[PDB]
Amino acid sequence: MENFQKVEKIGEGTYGVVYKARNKLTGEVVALKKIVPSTAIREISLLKELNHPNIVKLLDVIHTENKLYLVFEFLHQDLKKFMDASALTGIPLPLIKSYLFQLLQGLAFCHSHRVLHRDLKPQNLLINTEGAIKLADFGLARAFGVPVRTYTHEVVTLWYRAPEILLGCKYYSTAVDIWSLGCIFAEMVTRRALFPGDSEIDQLFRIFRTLGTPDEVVWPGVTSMPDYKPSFPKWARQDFSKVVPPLDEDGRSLLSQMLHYDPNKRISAKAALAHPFFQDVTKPVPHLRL
Ligand SMILES: Cc1nc(C)c(-c2ccnc(Nc3cccc(O)c3)n2)s1
Repeated sequence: MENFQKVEKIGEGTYGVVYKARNKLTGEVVALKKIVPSTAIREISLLKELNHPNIVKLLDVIHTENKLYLVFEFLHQDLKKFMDASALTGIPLPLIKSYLFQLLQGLAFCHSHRVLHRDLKPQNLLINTEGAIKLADFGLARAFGVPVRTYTHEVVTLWYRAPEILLGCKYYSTAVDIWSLGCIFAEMVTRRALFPGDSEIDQLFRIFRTLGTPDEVVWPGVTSMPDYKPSFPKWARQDFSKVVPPLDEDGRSLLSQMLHYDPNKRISAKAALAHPFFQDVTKPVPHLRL
């Protein structure tokens, strides 16, 4: 732990704070995360074995006196920052499609190992000059528990939270990531958050206003979920034509299958990789400003 020289503060994770750092020994640059439950130790130590082209590699795990540090391979930018940098022009579809395609490859890999991310968002998706994008903080959710805020009690967003988690489902599945990726895909395309909810119920109602209030017809058992209230307003479903303009039909159809209410109806990452939308997918390089 004294072999790392903090250089900057990358961000404020939900579990801990992240820093760009240099290994005083190897002299390598890395992303250092500070955060104890033994069950956790084993939990994360298993994640260190996750090796995929689209998963931010977890190099080492350091537990020292009521403290836990995670060493990750360093990447130069998070998807949020990049999107902001392209607000005026917007990311070209070829690049969007490529990112989406790689992201799903990773998700497919993690899901085939029963591992879930559970808190996907622009900030934990990292990109390099090579045109590759990667998932960061995978599995950690399970390693611990999801709080409300953080140390600065600042803001961790519900914007990408799947409906099942918002309605109280205790045992959600890998389908919650697809939904999150689903919402992120939309944001890239429109350059705006699909569901920018400022509270749980507001987050739920925005989804409703756009996808329509769910029922037993589209979502069997929905009315029996922990937080379902028969008193929920009933809104109609709006057509994606107005949701993701100007996205082509292939992407819109692919998107609607990522945004299905019934988790068992929501498309899997593996199946999504087979969708027509990726018929002409390529790997363009981004214009990154560092
Ligand atoms: C949140 C995050 N959690 C982890 C583990 C992150 C991580 C991992 C590897 N590399 C980076 N780099 C990075 C670089 C510029 C801006 C940024 O938000 C993140 N961040 S970001």
